[PDB]
Amino acid sequence: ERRRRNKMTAYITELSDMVPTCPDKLTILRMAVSHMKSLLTDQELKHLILEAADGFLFIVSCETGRVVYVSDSVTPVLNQPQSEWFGSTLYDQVHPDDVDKLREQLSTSRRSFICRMRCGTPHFVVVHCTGYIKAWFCLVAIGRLQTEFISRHNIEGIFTFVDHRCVATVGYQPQELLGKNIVEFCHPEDQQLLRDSFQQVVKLKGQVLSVMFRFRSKTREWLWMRTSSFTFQNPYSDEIEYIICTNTNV
Amino acid sequence: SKETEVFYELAHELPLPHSVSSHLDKASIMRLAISFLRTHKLLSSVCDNLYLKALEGFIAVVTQDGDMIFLSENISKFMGLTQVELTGHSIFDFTHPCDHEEIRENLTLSTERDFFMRMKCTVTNRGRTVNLKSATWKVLHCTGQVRVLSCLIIMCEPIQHPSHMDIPLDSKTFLSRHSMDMKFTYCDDRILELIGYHPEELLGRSAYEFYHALDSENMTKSHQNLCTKGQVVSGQYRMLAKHGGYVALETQGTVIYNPRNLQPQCIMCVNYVLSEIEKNDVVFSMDQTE
Ligand SMILES: CS(=O)(=O)c1ccc(Oc2cc(F)cc(C#N)c2)c2c1[C@H](O)C(F)(F)C2
Repeated sequence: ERRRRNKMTAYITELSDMVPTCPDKLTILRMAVSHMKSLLTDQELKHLILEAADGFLFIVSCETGRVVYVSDSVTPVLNQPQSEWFGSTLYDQVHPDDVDKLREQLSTSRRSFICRMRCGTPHFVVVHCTGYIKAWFCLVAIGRLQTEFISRHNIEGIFTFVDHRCVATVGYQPQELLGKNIVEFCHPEDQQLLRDSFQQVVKLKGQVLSVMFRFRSKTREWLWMRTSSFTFQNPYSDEIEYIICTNTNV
Repeated sequence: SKETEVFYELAHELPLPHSVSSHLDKASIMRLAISFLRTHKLLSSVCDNLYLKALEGFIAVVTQDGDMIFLSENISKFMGLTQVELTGHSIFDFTHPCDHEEIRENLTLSTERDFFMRMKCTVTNRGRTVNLKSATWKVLHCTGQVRVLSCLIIMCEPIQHPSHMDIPLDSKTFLSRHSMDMKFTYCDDRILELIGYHPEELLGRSAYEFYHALDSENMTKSHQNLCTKGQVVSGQYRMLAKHGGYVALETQGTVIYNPRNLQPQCIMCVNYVLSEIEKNDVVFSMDQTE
């Protein structure tokens, strides 16, 4: 072929552009030889994992949980001295509720699991761990890193989800709103407005309409309140899953 | 004659086994050499059978125009294609075309990258190996940084197919099966002890019933990703537990196709609970009142 030679040449050119001491074919063929004779690296693969997955390696005895080893990458990953970790126990570095899960993964193959570890200079970060069981037993593993309140209703207007902030916004416990119609909390004079909003967001399916109305707090006082809100539809069936609302104390 | 000498020289002075370095044609010796130099070059800017074997994926670095200038050694264990075969070749020649655009966006221009990409796979479930025309598409979870000429340094993890599990499972994960409208057709039975639901209650309920509202949007995108590509890993999200409160889950999911019919039956979810119940004072939903 014609371009066969042309891409072999583009390779050669590419080579000369990357070999800084660097002529003809035999030569660059051999200058490359000497220039790599000067120079994947072992400890560098480590930096690759660190950069890519934000992972660090560690090896812990299976029987006890003893850290027979931790790579220093632990300090960029977890803000931990290598000393703080090495010679320690893996149960020491995980959330207490992850203790059990952890035990199962260390009984007497591949291993893969997720767990909260401690960082610091009491906070936990989630950690994906992979690796395998080698004899010595031990586990060779890598751990990498990864004003208003909101409500959902059925198309009738029944509260079917509120975040705890309703307590701070309107005085009610979530239980005292859940199961009831948002219109039941609406001032008379405004109820038709609220319902117009609810017929409309459903007809104008997808989009956000917003409406204002008074809302009786737990202490009975009428609270002006703006709710922008929109229907949410099922990605497959396009059935209306529910209406999503953000009820902002005006 | 006199060039064949120096080609075998360069080959056996590539970082390769004498074995594999003998066999290379010259275009491959070019490719591999160049990728090795390029790669070393990026490395300066940044700064083993263990790390390699403890990984559940492979490392790869791809230039901004798509050249795959480095692929970790163990890639073959997951894709069947080898480091020697692919090094120096375009990522776009080995990925699903309907992913090419997304890949392009992720090679380009915050530095953190996370997406899913379908790549050619020529190793078979359990051991065996096929030929490049007989190539299946495999979905990979890719996370890394784009970095400065620009590179993308990613780790690519295959998502284990739930029918084929090489890997064991602990008490803190449970399985669930869904209609394509994300309904509950089947659920594991540890779901009770972990969250308190009995499987009966969940069936014919849309999973959207149990998302913390603050999650639902994220979840739909994951779903859409799952349907475009065939597998997915969710971000983390919290499921409304039964007696109030919630739990941190993270699910990987798989549409399973009817093998005779060739249509897709359902979605298999493998569900990783990451926490106990949190904030069980609080009742977020109607379910948590009864
Ligand atoms: C594959 S996925 O995105 O991660 C996913 C996760 C949980 C999913 O439903 C679940 C499964 C579970 F065990 C707890 C919860 C909650 N809350 C939701 C579904 C999916 C799929 O959409 C689906 F459509 F199969 C439904």
